[PDB]
Amino acid sequence: APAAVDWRARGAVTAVKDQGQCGSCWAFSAIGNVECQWFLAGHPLTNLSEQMLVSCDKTDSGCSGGLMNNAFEWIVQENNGAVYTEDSYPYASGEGISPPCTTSGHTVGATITGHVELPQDEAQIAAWLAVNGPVAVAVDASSWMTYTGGVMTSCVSEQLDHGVLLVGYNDSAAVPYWIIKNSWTTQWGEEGYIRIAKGSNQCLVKEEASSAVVG
Ligand SMILES: O=C(N[C@@H](Cc1ccccc1)C(=O)N[C@@H](CCc1ccccc1)C(=O)CO)OCc1cccnc1
Repeated sequence: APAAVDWRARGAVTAVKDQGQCGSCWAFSAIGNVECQWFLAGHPLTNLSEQMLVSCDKTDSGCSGGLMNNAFEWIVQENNGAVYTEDSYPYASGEGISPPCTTSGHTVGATITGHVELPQDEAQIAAWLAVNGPVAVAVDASSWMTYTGGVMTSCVSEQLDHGVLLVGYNDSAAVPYWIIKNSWTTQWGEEGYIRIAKGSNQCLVKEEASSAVVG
């Protein structure tokens, strides 16, 4: 694999978002992955709808949580592969409730054909990301309320509870690290991003890695 990758500098990553009071991290993780995969398939970088998932994917639980792999399966099985534009289905859950699903009045921004579940191995995840792009992952975020910048050490690694997006890595740094897009505004972390140490399963980062497939 390359020594380092950062998709943020290569036109593939949209702006950092704010999930607000809703437990919708799973939707921000899945949609951020689709946005990146859609661009890397040769389509324009398009802002896509988390609200579509939060309100309409009834195989997940709205502001009470969900699984990125359930979301990817719902898009293909129940929604004809479609992911709506943000502009046409804007985020409406910042107060902490999921409003009722709207089943018309939206425009398709992207489509997916399926998804892949990656091995529980940090080097194998990095190799896949270097070629195919950003990867949805779950982490234990319980220590992330102390993060201020730099490469975090000693992440509490007990129980997966938070969905986020791997956008790069650097194996050549003094301490090798992952680069992760969070959904807690740009005032948090490094303009909304966090770096964690790579190679010791920090925050359980290797355990539930997956990606949509755009054909
Ligand atoms: O809790 C979650 N998912 C987690 C993320 C996750 C993804 C993959 C592996 C492990 C963790 C999730 O969505 N977390 C939510 C919080 C969910 C929550 C809300 C109220 C009280 C307790 C917890 C987030 O916003 C993460 O920041 O899903 C429960 C679920 C499972 C299947 C169907 N519906 C819900």
